[PDB]
Amino acid sequence: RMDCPALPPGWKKEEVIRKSGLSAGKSDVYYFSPSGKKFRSKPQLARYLGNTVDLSSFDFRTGK
Amino acid sequence: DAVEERVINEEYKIWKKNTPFLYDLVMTHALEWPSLTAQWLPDVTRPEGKDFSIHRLVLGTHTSDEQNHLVIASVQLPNDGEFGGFGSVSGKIEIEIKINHEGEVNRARYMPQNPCIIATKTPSSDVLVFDYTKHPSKPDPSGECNPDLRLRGGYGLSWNPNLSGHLLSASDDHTICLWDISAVPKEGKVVDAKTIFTGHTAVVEDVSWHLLHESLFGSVADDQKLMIWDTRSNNTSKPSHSVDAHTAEVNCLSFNPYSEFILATGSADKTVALWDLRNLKLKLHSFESHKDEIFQVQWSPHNETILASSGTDRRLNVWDLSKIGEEQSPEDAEDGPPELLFIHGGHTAKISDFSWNPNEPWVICSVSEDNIMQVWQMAENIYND
Amino acid sequence: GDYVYFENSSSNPYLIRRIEELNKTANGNVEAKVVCFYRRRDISHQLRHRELFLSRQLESLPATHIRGKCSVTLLNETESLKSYLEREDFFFYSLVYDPQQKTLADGEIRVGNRYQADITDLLKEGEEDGRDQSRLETQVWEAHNPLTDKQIDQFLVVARSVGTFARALDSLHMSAAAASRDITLFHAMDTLHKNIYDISKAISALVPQGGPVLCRDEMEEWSASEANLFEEALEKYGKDFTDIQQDFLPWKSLTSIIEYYYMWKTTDRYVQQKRQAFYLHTTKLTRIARRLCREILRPWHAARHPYLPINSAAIKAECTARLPEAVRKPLEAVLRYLETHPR
Repeated sequence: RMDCPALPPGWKKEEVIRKSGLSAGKSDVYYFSPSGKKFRSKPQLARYLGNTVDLSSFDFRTGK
Repeated sequence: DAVEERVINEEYKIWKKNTPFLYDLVMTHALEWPSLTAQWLPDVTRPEGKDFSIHRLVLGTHTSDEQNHLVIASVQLPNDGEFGGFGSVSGKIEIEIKINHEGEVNRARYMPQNPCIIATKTPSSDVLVFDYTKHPSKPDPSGECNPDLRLRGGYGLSWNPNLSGHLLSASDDHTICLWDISAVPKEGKVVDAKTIFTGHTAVVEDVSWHLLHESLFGSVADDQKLMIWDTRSNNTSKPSHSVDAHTAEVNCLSFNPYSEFILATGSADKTVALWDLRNLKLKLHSFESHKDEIFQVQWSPHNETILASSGTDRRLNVWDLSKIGEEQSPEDAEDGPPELLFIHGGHTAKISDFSWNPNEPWVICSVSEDNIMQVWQMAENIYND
Repeated sequence: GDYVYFENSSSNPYLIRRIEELNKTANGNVEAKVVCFYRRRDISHQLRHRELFLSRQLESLPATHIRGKCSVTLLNETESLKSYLEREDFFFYSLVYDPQQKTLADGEIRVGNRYQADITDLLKEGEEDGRDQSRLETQVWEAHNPLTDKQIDQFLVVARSVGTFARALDSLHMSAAAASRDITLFHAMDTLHKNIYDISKAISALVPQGGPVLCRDEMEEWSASEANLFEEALEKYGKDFTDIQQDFLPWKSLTSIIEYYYMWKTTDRYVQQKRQAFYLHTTKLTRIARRLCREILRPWHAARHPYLPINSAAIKAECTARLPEAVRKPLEAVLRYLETHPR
C-alpha cells in the first residue's frame, strides 16, 4: 500500500499481480481511502470524492 | 410574497379562533424540518389509569443540506361549563425514534404484516427498507445510513396487504418496479426487481396494491392514464385496463376499503375522479372545489362513504359522497357542492401528505411545507346531524 | 450531383441534400434520391454557421419538397468567397459523418507583472556580468587533445582489458562484455582527462599500485538475490519503484533501482515480447352549544368556510340564556344513484 501523493492525504494505491488463469501475470490496481475503504475503478473513485478533487487528467493505473 | 403571507397569516388567526366551533380536537406541533410523508402505525397502547392513549406516526425530513432522518413520533389522543377548550400541547407530540437516512425521504410506509419494518422512497429510483427495532432510538451526530435492505431499480410506494413482502414503486424511467423480500439471502443486503411493468409513457407518480385481490394493482402517471395491472399476466407491458382518467397529470390513487370495485384518483386538473373496476369507461363522479392540484387522496378506514384529499392549495377537503345531489339551499351553492363535507384551513402552505387514524374515528394527521404537522378531529355535529 | 434545399416541415431552416438520382415514375410524378447533409446540432465553436456534414444517410422524397438550389462548396472555396458573393445559398463541407455510428477525415495567454519576466538590461561596455564559472560547470573532456583517434581508441581497449583482468582476480566472454559496458568506457575517458591526456600517466591511474580497477554498473553490481527480489517486485507492483524499494529492496537507493530497471529491460533472459403551537380538546358545554345554537352557527356553512369569523358572542349568549332543555346510507345506494344520475 503506497501513498498516492496526487490524491488527498492518507490515500493509498496498491497493484496486485494475477497469479493464475486467463490473465495470469496481468495486474489490477486498487485505491484505499484514509479509513481503508477499497476502490477498484476511476468512476467509483470519482463518485466517492465528488468535487473535492478533479480527476479528469488522473491516470488510475499509475496514480499520476 | 409580503402581501400574500399577510393575507395567509390573518386567515390562520381567523381559523384559529373558529377551532372550538369547527373541531373537537386540534394538536399543532412545529417540526425541525418539513416532512413529505405521514402515516399512522396500526397499534395503540392505552396506559393504565389515564385519560389518553399513545398513538404513533411515521414522519421524515427532506432537508438537502443537513443529515436527514426517518422519524417515528408518538402523539397522545384523549378518551372522547366554561366554553372553548385550549391548553398548549407541551409533551403530547414527541419524537420516539430517529434513524439516519441516506438523502431526503419523499415517502415512507410500514409493512402491514410487520409494522416494525418501514420502506422508504428516496429521490433516486431505488427504495431503502429499515427496521426501527434494530437501530438505536437516538442517533449520533454521524449520518452513516444503515438500511437493512436496499431495493435497486414520482412518490409511488405500496406494500401488498395480502402477500407479505411484495413492494411496488415508481421510477424515473417511466416504469413500475416490483420487489420481493419474502426469502432474501443472508449474504445479500441489496435486492433487485422481480418485475418491471412498462405501460406508461410519462413519469409514473403513484402506485397502489388492491386490498382484497392478491395479484392486481393500479398505477397513475403524467400521461393522464389510470392503468390497472395484473402480476399473473405474462405480458409486462400492456396493462389489464387503461383509462384516459383526467385532462392533466394524474398524481395519486386510492382504493375503497369497503368495496373491491370502487377506487379514486386525484390529478393536476383540480379534480378527484371516482371510478368503478366493473366499468372504467364511465367516470362515476368528478369532485370539484379544490383551488389547485390534488397530490394525495385517502379513504376513511371506518366509514365507506367519505374520503379526504389534499394538494398544493393549503386546504384539505373532506368529501362525504353519501350526500351527492342532495337538495341544499341556493346560498349554500356559493359555499360548494353538498358532497363536500368539511374544509380544513389549518395549514398555511402546500399539504404534502396526510393520513387517517385507523383506531380513533375522524382523526387525521396532515403535514405541510411550512414544517408544521397537525393532528385534528373535525367537530361532532358536522359529520352527523 | 446538384445540392438542394428541401422542405423543413417544422417551420425551421431548409434541409440540405445532394441529388444522387432524379426519378420519374409512370404517372409522371417526380421523386428524388438524396444523400443528407447534416447540421452540426443534428449530428448527434469551431463549426462555422454554414457547416454541413456529408452523411451516409440516404432518403427518397418527391420533387415538390425541393424549394431551392444551392452550393455546398469545399472548405477552401468557402473561405475564398468574396464579401459581395456571400449568400444564404452558400454552404460548405469538410467532414463525412456516419449517422449510424456517430463517427467523423480523422488555453489563454496572460499579461502582467505576474506573467512576464523582468527583462535583463544589456551590460555597459565597462560593466562585467559577475559570474563564477567554477560554480556553474566542471569540465570532463577537452575536445582538442594532443591525442589521435587511434590512441584514444587504443586506450579504450586497454581500459577494457584491465577491467576484464580485474574481475578475473575476484564467464570469459561474460567478464569481457561486463568490462566493455559504457560505465567502464566513460571512466576511461575521465581517466584520460584527469591525467591531462598523458597516456603513460593515465595508464598508472588504471593500475594504481600494480592492481587493476573495477567499474560495475548497478546491473552487474547487484547480488543474485537482489536481482531476484527485483523480478518479484516488478511482476507484483509493476513499475512503481518507490513501493518496489519500500517493500522489496529498502536498502537500495531509489535512483539505483531506476538505473537498474532500464539496464534490466535489455536483459536476454528478459522476454516480455513475442409559528405558534397549541392544543384544543373542546369542553362538553361548547360541544352541545353548537347543537343548541345550530341556526346561528350553521355548521354546514361553517364547515366549508374556515376563514369566515364565526359569531362567537351570539351562540355563547343564546346557549347560556337557553340553558334549561345519524344514519349514513350505504355505498350500494350511492353507486346506484350515481349511475341513475350520470355525467
